[PDB]
Amino acid sequence: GAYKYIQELWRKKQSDVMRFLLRVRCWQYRQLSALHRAPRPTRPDKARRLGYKAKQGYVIYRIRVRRG
Amino acid sequence: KIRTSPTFRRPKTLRLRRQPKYPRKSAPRRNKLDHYAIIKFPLTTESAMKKIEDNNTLVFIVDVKANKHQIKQAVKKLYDIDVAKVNTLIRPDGEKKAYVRLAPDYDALDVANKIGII
Amino acid sequence: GRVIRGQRKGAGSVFRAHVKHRKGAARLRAVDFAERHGYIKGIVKDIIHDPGRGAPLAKVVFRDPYRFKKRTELFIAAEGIHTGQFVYCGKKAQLNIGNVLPVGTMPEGTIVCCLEEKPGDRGKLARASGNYATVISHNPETKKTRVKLPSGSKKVISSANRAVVGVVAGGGRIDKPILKAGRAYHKYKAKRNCWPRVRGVAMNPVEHPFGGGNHQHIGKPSTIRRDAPAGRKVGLIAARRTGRLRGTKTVQ
Amino acid sequence: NPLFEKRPKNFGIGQDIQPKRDLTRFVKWPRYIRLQRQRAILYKRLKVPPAINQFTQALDRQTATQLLKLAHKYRPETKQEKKQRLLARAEKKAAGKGDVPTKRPPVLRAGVNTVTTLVENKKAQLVVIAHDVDPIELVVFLPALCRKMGVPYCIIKGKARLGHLVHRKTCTTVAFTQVNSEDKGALAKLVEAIRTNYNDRYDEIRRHWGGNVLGPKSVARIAKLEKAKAKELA
RNA sequence: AGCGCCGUUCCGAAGGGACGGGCGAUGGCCUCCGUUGCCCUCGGCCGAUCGAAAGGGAGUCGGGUUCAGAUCCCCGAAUC
RNA sequence: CUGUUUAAUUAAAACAAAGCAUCGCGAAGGCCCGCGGCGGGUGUUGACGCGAUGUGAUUUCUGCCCAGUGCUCUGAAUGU
RNA sequence: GGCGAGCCCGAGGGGCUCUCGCUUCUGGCGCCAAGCGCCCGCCCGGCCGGGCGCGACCCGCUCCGGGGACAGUGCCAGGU
Ligand SMILES: [Mg+2]
Ligand SMILES: [Mg+2]
Ligand SMILES: [Mg+2]
Ligand SMILES: [Mg+2]
Ligand SMILES: [Mg+2]
Ligand SMILES: [Mg+2]
Ligand SMILES: [Mg+2]
Ligand SMILES: [Mg+2]
Ligand SMILES: [Mg+2]
Ligand SMILES: [Mg+2]
Ligand SMILES: [Mg+2]
Ligand SMILES: [Mg+2]
Ligand SMILES: [Mg+2]
Ligand SMILES: [Mg+2]
Ligand SMILES: [Mg+2]
Repeated sequence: GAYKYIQELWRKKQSDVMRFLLRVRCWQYRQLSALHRAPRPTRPDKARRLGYKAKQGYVIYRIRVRRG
Repeated sequence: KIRTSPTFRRPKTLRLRRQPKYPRKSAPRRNKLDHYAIIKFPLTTESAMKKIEDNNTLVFIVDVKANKHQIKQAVKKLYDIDVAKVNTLIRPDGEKKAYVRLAPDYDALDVANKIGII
Repeated sequence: GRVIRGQRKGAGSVFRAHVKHRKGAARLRAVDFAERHGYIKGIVKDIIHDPGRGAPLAKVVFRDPYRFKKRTELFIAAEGIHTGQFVYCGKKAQLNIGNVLPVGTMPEGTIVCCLEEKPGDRGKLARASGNYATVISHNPETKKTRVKLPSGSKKVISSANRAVVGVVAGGGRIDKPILKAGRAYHKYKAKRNCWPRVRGVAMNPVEHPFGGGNHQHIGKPSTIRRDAPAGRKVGLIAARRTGRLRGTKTVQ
Repeated sequence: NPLFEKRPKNFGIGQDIQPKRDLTRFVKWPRYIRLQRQRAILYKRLKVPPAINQFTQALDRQTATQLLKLAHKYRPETKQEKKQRLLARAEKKAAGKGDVPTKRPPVLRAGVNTVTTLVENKKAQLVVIAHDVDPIELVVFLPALCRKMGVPYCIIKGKARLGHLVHRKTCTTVAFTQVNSEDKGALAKLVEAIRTNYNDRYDEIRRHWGGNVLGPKSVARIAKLEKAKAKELA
């Protein structure tokens, strides 16, 4: 289907089309709290290949840590 | 829609009243501090009998959890006599002693003769 | 091996400022439309003495241009103002003693005080008793203004920040000798616990780099560089030249 | 009538207090408002890649409504009538004893995976895409795939509007595969205008770079400077 | 890393209450009022809370009473 | 000078003191606290202020040495 | 918008270019709108009780300013 496309697109995360998205999302997450609830996963294919299923009972949290 | 003030506040939203589908406790507990549990036994000391005839007041050793209103209600329910006032004090041993003054129409001598103490 | 007195100052345990009887922070009024497109008039109720400070604090009541309420502010009372004198605050205010107005409008050589480093800093520079700053230059394009501060330094600042006109009241405050230790104690008791000031050569080497020895001497060059660690900077700190001065220093 | 006089209040600097104004431009919005607002300004300031500029450029209010009226005839079958037809099927099968009494009804296919598996096998007559998706990466690859496969693809405004026909809150893409004989002409009349708008201009869309637009407060000052410079040159 | 810590107004959608008006429902002798649900208008906390038996803090005095109580008990006279 | 000092071997010539000098800092700063944050003290502070030293009522005097050890300043002419 | 000031062309006027609105003798007061133009239900073409707009102009993509691809942050290296 399309998850293979999304995976092969996210693999090359240094191109411009992906770098712009990553920078915008990093800026957006910098303004939020250190720990919060994302209502839907930003990476659906990566969540599926980890064990996330689109049904009730599965929650996604976004959390930042200090680099270093 | 005009914003009269530059301060944004939380909009007053509707709050549902708590409507429990089932009670958390099946039956309400029985009031253990009943009229018979409020007072325990009167005092028969000489200082207590001195207040019987000279003051028209009785002395009762009651629970520490009982206040003046509960003492008055318990006395009225048990002996069917009127109460003027109640003076309570915590004895140095931990109990509570209450001097309950009867109304002028009642006499403490007959109440004492009716309930044990003479 | 022990923390020195100058190093224990930053802990803030007992060296905090005695801010109990302080009346209030000396700050100007907030910049708004009524200040950048005109002026407003206020009435000085009274001047009061702020403990731990030589400059008196004047209470000024203004009328709120948006709400029906009187706003009370505490300004630094410039020398030459009395209770009841109307004080004007704004851009096109008349140039008089007590009135505050942006530095970009006053002419050169104007003696002002209680100004701001940046537009909106609310009166930070030249706040001590008897000090003033001198406007010496102006720039219409790329708005800048050169001012000479009481330290002789010529600093370039913005042309939008404000400054009250006049010298701070209480000048010559240092012409009187303390004349005894009691008055110095009563003075510093309102400021902070920093008066006793025991010399470093009197104590032991444990509490100061200068203490010790059978003779009360220093033994080391008191001139210490800027790269010295904490607890080491004692005596003269990066003294480019020491000894009794000969004329004017003339250092930027 | 005898004494009905006017009280003109002076709302200047220090005559009277200011009345209540809109103040919507200066109100302190919450953090979730301030975050979701300046995101559009950031998207307009930054030089967006040419793979996002495909979106935010969709059909007008006429052709989009026409495509919606066309899709309203091939909507996915709801669960109520689905249960109805499944109950009627087992009855009419025992009644008539027929193999296939109901012809397969032509219906549009929903879902990005289904749309992709259809366009890869060249089974879709048309593709319509939404642009209100939050992760753009789930959609950036589709226009190039449709350009490579030669099928007509069109972008439209409103994933909820795309969604309502499919009876769901959010739907990304919809593929038209089978069309009735009497709607085939109406569909072919619009696939041409879609091809001349998206397919034939794919190179220009891929070479076009959007965004990079400064704010009006920064454009007014450069306009003042260029005016003052032109008045000095000539 | 963490038991947690710094921070107390800072980077917070941090006022759940009321004056009045309107709609709707209910109860008391439905004459008249008391409430409940909703709408409109208005309303800076100087941010929860703790922190003094010598600080601020309304209002009891006289006489008598016991082996041990007194501005507390009794009488009499007041007050918040 | 008044004052303080080693409770339990020292009350002093010791410490402190006003006074006299010198140094750093115009706040994206000076001197410090802190494992951590643009966290805290000075700071409800702004050079008549803050921070760090020496000497030690008043008067008069403050001599000569930058070689060495320290402090500071300069030019990508110039070595490592 | 001229209740205003203009450098100009010009017979009435025009805007190439512009200052911009109305608080400075006085220890007083100043808010929750007057008026105008419309829209409803009630007194036969009336009174009373209400609603909207102008008063108080329009449009917009950062609350307003000051720095800024620096300062600061993480890692590594060399001095002290
Ligand atoms: Mg869910
Ligand atoms: Mg000393
Ligand atoms: Mg010693
Ligand atoms: Mg040492
Ligand atoms: Mg020697
Ligand atoms: Mg308390
Ligand atoms: Mg008595
Ligand atoms: Mg006694
Ligand atoms: Mg001592
Ligand atoms: Mg001794
Ligand atoms: Mg600091
Ligand atoms: Mg001397
Ligand atoms: Mg000498
Ligand atoms: Mg030399
Ligand atoms: Mg800005």
